[PDB]
Amino acid sequence: NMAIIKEFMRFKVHMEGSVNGHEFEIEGEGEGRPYEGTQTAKLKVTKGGPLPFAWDILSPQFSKAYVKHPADIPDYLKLSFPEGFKWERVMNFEDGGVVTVTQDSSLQDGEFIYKVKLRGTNFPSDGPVMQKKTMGWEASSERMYPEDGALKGEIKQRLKLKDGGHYDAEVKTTYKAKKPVQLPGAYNVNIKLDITSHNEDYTIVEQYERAEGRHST
Repeated sequence: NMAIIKEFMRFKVHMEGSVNGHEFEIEGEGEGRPYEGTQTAKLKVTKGGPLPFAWDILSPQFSKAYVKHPADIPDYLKLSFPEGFKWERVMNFEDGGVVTVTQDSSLQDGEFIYKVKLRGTNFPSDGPVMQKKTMGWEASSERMYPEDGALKGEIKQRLKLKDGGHYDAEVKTTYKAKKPVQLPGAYNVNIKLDITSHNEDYTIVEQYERAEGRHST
């Protein structure tokens, strides 16, 4: 609760990843306002840089403790701490690309620690991911609902393309507290993720994310 999740909180993130067999590691630190639903992340590619694919397929893997929730929606993921939560995500891209992500979130020495494993497969070589033709995510609405003692989220996520139009991903995430905590009912999280800066080859990236829970009913 509010004792251990403070109004300003830092995080450290490590990602081990493969996309179409290209292995990489990313280390990052972030900060934000967990009750205000805002955070920034500073990522560095530490291995396998420069990435031969669009940064944008990684950007949504770098923090669900920082969602602003109405007082009457139980904040399942904040309540999970200090033990924290795991999440497993599947992203089905419209051209057959697949991203599966597993993530451990915990709290150590007053900081969130994120460990991400990512596998991207079956991106066509002439597709917008491997040709780096993407231009950031549209604002998303994640449909949250409880199921089988976890919180599920579903998103129709849209990547803007440099030449116009959109590249669609269907996303399902299971978020599971490491201890039993109160699950909410159905509700929506409005998410906007921006790349605020990057160097020419995306080995250094800053992101900013606003996420706000809203009532469905």
